Amino acid sequence: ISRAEQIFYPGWLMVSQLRSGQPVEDGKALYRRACQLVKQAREELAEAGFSQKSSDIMLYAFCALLDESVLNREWRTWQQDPLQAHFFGTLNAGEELWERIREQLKLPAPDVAVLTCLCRTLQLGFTGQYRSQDDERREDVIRALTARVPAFTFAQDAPVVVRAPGYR
Repeated sequence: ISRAEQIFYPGWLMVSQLRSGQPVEDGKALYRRACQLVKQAREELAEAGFSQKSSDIMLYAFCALLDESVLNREWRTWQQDPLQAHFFGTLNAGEELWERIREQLKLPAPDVAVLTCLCRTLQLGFTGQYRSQDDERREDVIRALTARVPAFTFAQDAPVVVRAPGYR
């Protein structure tokens, strides 16, 4: 849905700016704005008629997206207690969000709005820590998720000349 994208757009733009190495001063001031944005999104999703189930997955992916873009930045408030710990009680969102994307793909008709947010989460730079004790890889999960949403697709950059370790 678009009403869902409307709710996350300010936050999505904020993560996109943080990802582009924008000056951030202050750190604790950013965590507070982050918190208010998550709370604003929660109240708005509920007002828009979205179920707790769908609101919680959308907000989880966003918390995991925002936490990752702050921690992989060149504070210690998030390092100490991130949004995934503050709002969800986990420090393993990098791993369990991938687990959460896969169980959404196992559903015959998952909420299009949820799938949109999960695509937006990956588009803005979410990597996490993917694990799967089986034949499934990220590349395959991305393609499968991409295939079920018309608004999104996948694109690969051409290979680049890289130095070769096993040298010198």
